[PDB]
Amino acid sequence: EACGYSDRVLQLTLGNSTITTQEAANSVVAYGRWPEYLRDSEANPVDQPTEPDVAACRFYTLDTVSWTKESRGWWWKLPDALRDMGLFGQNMYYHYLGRSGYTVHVQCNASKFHQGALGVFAVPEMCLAGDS
Amino acid sequence: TNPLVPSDTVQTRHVVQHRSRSESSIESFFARGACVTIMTVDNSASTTNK
Repeated sequence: EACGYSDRVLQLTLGNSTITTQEAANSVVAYGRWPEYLRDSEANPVDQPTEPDVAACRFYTLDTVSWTKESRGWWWKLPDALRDMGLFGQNMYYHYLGRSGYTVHVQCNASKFHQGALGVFAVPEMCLAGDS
Repeated sequence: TNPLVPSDTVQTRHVVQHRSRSESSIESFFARGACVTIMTVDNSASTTNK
């Protein structure tokens, strides 16, 4: 835009949290579906749901890892990675059932003299193989 | 028997119920063949004691 708007510069705000970026490559919406609450026509448990809204739908930052020449890769599971995150984790362990969508923002800056490329994949049902 | 439903004793949400009782109608409950007997016959020469 002629008023400066760019595909590379974004601001995301959820709850009391904001992320800014000046070097994005647009953003992805998995399978073109934005997150939604469970609709009455698809509902199943009949009790009144708990919807924590801003108390849980906010940006939580995980422990920072380190990328080196010997790094082979990292993985996380959702909701597992967030199980101890503020009131989301609390709401999760107090109830039998829960559903949730996510905004995942992976951060890694360097310099115009560094090089490297991370593939960041979100996999539905990411079953991993065992050691035996 | 007290005709209660969940909204009588807890807070509920609106759910659009799709489930039906089709397979437990009297007809559907019985709509199967069941073994009631096994009859034995043979094809042997009839002889004075058998």
